[PDB]
Amino acid sequence: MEMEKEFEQIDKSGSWAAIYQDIRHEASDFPSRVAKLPKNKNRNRYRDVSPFDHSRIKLHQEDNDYINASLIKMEEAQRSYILTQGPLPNTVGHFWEMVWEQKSRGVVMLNRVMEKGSLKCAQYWPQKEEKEMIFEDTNLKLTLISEDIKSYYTVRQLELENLTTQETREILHFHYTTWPDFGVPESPASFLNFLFKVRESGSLSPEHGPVVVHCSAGIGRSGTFCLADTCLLLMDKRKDPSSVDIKKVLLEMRKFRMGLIQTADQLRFSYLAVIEGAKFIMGDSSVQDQWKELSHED
Ligand SMILES: O=C(O)C(=O)Nc1sc2c(c1C(=O)O)CCNC2
Repeated sequence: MEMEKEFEQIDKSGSWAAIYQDIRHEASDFPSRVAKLPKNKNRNRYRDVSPFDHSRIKLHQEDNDYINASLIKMEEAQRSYILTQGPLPNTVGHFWEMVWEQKSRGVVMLNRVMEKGSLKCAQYWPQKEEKEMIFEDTNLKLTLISEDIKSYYTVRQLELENLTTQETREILHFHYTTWPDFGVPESPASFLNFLFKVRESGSLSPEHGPVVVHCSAGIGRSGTFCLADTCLLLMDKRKDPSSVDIKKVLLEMRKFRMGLIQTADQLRFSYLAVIEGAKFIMGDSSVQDQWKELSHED
């Protein structure tokens, strides 16, 4: 495997920071004019994280269509993702409006609400079955139907109802609860077990709208998740691990949203996760059971 030789060269020479700096230097810069309009200042969580105009998601709303969210369209892989920031208290209605309008089936949350003593995301889903949430600004009702709590992640089944039309949809919420901000998962096994649970749910299927992926900013942990999933899909289509250039894929994804992957360690972890996941792609389905056991999910 050529990425496995690349990994060893970089690791033994301690070069991860230099490689990551090269990526930052080569990454695309496109206008983000809409994000910076004064009327949108309170729709952005971080001043330095903005969607590009060309790939931003537009709300179907005539007053103000802005949400801090980007469509990542991986044409070669035939998979799309919506990456967004953790919603703010005033944007939780916009968040669910986007989910509705884009026909998403799953939401992947890679952060906790409180991290490092600060609030990184609003509580945007209900905590109890009998206490539904109503978003008066966007006319949606959200109900918790069930939750399956594991040791390091939680899966929730939510019902989203459009109060204008009375039509309902089931949304799956996949919540990774042990991935630190600016950090990496505990092991490739834990990460891959979680990714494959998302895959197996059908949420990434082309018959649904794009999956919504977020962390606090929608770039660091979110980018790591999407990079690994896309690389494994590209390897699967070709059945050729040596045709996937992880750095080129990341640069392609950065055409659609700035800043994807925020540390050299997250880049290094992306390699490890793709190298380990390749074992399943190339025909050893038993590794998936090993990942579940090493993840201590139960
Ligand atoms: O949640 C992530 O993984 C992520 O990218 N977080 C990010 S990226 C980013 C910040 C944060 C943050 O959480 O403080 C602070 C502003 N600079 C960029």
